[PDB]
Amino acid sequence: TYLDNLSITELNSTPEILDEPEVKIPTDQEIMDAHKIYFADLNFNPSTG
Amino acid sequence: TYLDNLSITELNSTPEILDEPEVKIPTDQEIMDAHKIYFADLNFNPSTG
Repeated sequence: TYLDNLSITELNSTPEILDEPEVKIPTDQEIMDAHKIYFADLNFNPSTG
Repeated sequence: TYLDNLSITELNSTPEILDEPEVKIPTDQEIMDAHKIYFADLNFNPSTG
């Protein structure tokens, strides 16, 4: 076999993906339980313990 | 049916003047833990526990 006429041409614009608004927000749900310090607020009632 | 002597009297002298109504007083030395019911008097301080 032999062939003679060859061509490469451009036709369309392919859709290329731009969806990145800094996609990460570092939650890291282990340290949500890292508070461990708390303060109580009471009110005394007389004639009671 | 013949009884030649019989009577009633008044007996108003009442002998409420009596003996000693006081038995020998106890000391209760064995279990004077008979009062384990108690109440505590306390106060409360604000801004702390």
